[PDB]
Amino acid sequence: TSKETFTHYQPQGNSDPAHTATAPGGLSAKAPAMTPLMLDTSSRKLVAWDGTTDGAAVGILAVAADQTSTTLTFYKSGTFRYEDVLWPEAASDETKKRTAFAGTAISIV
Amino acid sequence: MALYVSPIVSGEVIRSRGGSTSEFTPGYVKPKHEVNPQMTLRRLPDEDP
Repeated sequence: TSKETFTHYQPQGNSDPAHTATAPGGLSAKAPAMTPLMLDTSSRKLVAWDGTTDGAAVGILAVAADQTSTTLTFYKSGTFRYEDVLWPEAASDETKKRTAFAGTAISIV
Repeated sequence: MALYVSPIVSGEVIRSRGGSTSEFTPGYVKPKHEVNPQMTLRRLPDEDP
């Protein structure tokens, strides 16, 4: 009938530390946790990753924020399970998403 | 303050404080008085006659 499936919640995928940092944000819509971020080329603020600008990934959002928020706290290191990161809809190929964060400390498992 | 930070995204640390010092050295005073060795032969306003 109504079997509530109690599952865990492990965004982490490796024993690597998940270091955080605070940076200004200029988001234009609601953004839940574990959303990729990119650095704006014009204003150099932090916005939601479009999923098309290759190599623009800068980090992963940690605490949900909105357009009214001025500073966002985002992850800058560690490994995240591929099924828990809320990729933007514009990214339609798994390979590009997997290697999008290469170069920084962020990795996808 | 320590406003909200949740036990997943622990962040900023605090600073120790201090930084004041002043020195106020010398001070001095000495009010010397006389003994009047020849005033004792008379009688004082005390010492009823």
